[PDB]
Amino acid sequence: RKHGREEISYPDVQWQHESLKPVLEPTYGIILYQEQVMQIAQVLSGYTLGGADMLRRAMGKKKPEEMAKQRSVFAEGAEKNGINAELAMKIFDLVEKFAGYGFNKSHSAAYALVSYQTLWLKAHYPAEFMAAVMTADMDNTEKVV
Amino acid sequence: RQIVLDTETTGMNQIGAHYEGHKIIEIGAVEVVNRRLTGNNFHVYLKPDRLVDPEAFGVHGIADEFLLDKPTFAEVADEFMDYIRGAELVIHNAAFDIGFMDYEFSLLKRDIPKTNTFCKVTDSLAVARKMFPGKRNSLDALCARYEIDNSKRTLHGALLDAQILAEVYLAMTGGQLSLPLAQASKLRVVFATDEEIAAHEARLDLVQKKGGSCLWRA
Amino acid sequence: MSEPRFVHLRVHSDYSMIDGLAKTAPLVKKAAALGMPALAITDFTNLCGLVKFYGAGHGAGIKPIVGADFNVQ
Amino acid sequence: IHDGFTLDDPKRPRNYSPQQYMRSEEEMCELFADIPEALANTVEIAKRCNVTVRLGEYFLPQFPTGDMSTEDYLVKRAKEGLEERLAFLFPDEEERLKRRPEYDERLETELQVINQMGFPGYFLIVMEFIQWSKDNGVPVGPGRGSGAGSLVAYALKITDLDPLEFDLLFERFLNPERVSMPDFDVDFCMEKRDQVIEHVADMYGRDAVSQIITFGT
Repeated sequence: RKHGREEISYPDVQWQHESLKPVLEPTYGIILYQEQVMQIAQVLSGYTLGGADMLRRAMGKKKPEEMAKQRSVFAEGAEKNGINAELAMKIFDLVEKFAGYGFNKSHSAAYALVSYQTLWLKAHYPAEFMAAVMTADMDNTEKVV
Repeated sequence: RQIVLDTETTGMNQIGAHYEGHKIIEIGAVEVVNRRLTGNNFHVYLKPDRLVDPEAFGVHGIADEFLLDKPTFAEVADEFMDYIRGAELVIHNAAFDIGFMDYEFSLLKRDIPKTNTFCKVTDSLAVARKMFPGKRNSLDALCARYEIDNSKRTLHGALLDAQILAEVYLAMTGGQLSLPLAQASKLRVVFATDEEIAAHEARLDLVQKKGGSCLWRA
Repeated sequence: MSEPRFVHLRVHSDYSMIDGLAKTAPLVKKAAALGMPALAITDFTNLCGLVKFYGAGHGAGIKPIVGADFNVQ
Repeated sequence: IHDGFTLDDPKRPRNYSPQQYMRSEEEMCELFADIPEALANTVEIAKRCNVTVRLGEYFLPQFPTGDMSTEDYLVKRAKEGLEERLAFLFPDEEERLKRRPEYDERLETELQVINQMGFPGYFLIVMEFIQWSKDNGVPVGPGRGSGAGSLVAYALKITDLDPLEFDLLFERFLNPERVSMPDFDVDFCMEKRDQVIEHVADMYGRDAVSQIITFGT
């Protein structure tokens, strides 16, 4: 979807809505993150940020009772934003499917920043960065190699 | 009366039943009475019913074609049974030899029970392991330990090991013995005070209110 | 009266490390299977299982009893 | 295994017996049916022993704030920390004005939850600690928990990531609509522990500071 090989939808061909565009913009309509789950509850269905975090938590636990209630809040929240009910619920099913793998963006980002730093240094002055890398794992002969 | 054996075979299975699909080639045992060799050695070679394994061949050398005309376990079943029945069976890695023995016994279909039911099988390795923990307790290891050569001796196979093991066995189980030698009545009962009982009540209240049970108050 | 004539007052969990074997929850569940209302653990020079003892005591309505064993000179 | 010996080693101490199992009440009652006092004294001692340790609930600490609230010290350092970051990110003052409202709204929304949950002293300690170790040569570990979703953490130089740039959410990290602890689980490079132990002892007291054991299992 990034390279134009398939139509981009927000998130699905049928089950998409343009109000999800600001939320799903960075990922080309793909549900990747825990934080996107929370932004969808905020934007689509009028959740507070804290109530949105409570939905993501409830999706981790996967309990029978628990969803039943939020499933209702998510319905009338979308209704309150004028958004179609069947669409709202069919997207909720997809959110919940992909929530299983859904990763913590802030945890990924803190570490990814460090990757980018190692990347930039090596590109601009690997003439030292490399030296540093060697020095760090001097102890390991395999890594040194 | 004490019976010494060591059986080298047509190789072994590394996994599972070391005896399954395999057969005995030579039986070489010495009989030991009052810690001495009478010289009544029972040394026989039997029918392979199969090929000698490359492993066994390298151990002390032996050709399959030599054990072809030689009789099967069925021809010396009674002969060997009476020779060892109701005596002391000292073996190295007893699980190996006994496993083969009982295997062959069942193959005869002669109602002959397992040798371990009428003879006391005792492992020398267990004893050696107790005496020398974490040390190599193989035959050749103990051999070198007590400065016995089993490598430059013409006997290759059972009779070799039997003889050597006998000497080693006796040495370890001789070695030098040792001399060595190796309710009513009145009594106070501090009973908890009323203040301690108040603390107890309060503490049980905590258990019960937080946990939903207290067996002391049940 | 209720049940108690006796409770065990010197017992080690695996947290003693010099000795003991059973983990803390399983020790508590055995005491209860024996119909005992409380439980002393006197681990060797530590309170490592105490936090877990109190969490398990609360959960089961069992009163935890405070103890530990040491060496003197 | 503890002593380093094998079972059948003669040198091994043999102070223990097969009777040292979880005997029942009745089994002990019969073992000592000649000394009933001995059983009964267990019951008695056990009832005299009553220790309250409350668990799972916190105790807070502080920072020299003068005669000021710790709350108010935080409000001050956060507004002014925000000012540093804003001049670094948008060194054009026209842009800083147009881009600013989002940050101020984020800032006070967070500030409300931090102060109403009773956090401010804790975050102050940590931010100062993080700053001092940057000034000096103390490597800080990559980890931030979900702390990258706090723009206040970023403003205060607690973190290194702009959460507003990357749509990072504070409520994963501290949720006001749920008692959410201060799990914030901040790390630093273990090589430079001695330097940090030192600073935080000067700060709070060597006796108020300790390492935490892990385990060999």
